[PDB]
Amino acid sequence: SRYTTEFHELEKIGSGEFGSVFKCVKRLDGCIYAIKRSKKPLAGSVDEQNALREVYAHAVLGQHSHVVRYFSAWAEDDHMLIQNEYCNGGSLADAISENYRIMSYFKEAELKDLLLQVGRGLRYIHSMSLVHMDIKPSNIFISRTKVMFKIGDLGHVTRISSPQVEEGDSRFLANEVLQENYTHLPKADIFALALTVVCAAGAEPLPRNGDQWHEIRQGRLPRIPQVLSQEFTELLKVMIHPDPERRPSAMALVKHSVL
Ligand SMILES: C=CCn1c(=O)c2cnc(Nc3ccc(N4CCN(C)CC4)cc3)nc2n1-c1cccc(C(C)(C)O)n1
Repeated sequence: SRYTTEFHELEKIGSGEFGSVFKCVKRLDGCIYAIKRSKKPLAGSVDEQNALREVYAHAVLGQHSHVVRYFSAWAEDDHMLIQNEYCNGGSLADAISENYRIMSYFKEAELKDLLLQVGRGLRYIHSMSLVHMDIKPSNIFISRTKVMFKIGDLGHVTRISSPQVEEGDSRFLANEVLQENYTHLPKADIFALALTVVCAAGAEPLPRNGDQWHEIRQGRLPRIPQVLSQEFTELLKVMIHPDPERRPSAMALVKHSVL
């Protein structure tokens, strides 16, 4: 077993239907990695393409400061394994939970930094003719040393020129994707990112469906309890515009003075 021989498990850091994720030391270099171990996907199943595309996405994207770095992927004993960098801050979902626990919140300066950093990650992914298609807090990872946000969980990644859309989290999904219009997919990542930042800013849990879900897709920004500058508010708002073409690209996004 490569997993057993090459790596020492330190802590279970994730669990789900796929399998489990462990914080591990690689014995050879002594460094810490996040290693996901998943069962074999069933024949002709969505979980199949998902796990397959994760590795391809990592392969194309390779090393970038705002994308979770891939180190290797292999299979043995009827499981798939992928070895990625370990982000010691967990995900943005974990960070938001910690804020809830201590009743703290991300200030505007921190929200701008989150938006700019993940924005730079998207700009890179989009420049390689790919889209992420599952941006949300739980897929944004955090490295502290101060803080670096890195786009992770690349299982929904697809090409803009031959789009294969697996329906993502309904809470973050732009209306035109639901309508099976895949002609503006990078703008779907932009929509999702805005709502990710809105979650980080202290908004109530986003709706999965219903009237509140539609209000957002009509371009109405969810309520944010803390005071934010008008220019920052207006940027988040145009990022969720009903017309994808009115949403800024990632390139246009990161070139906002406000950030
Ligand atoms: C290789 C698997 C995907 N993945 C990464 O690429 C990755 C990179 N860094 C980390 N760091 C990480 C994650 C979680 C936590 N904590 C979570 C909450 N606990 C209370 C304490 C530990 C502390 C540090 N975690 C990472 N991954 C990870 C870890 C858990 C769950 C998931 C899924 C696949 C659900 O997205 N992914």
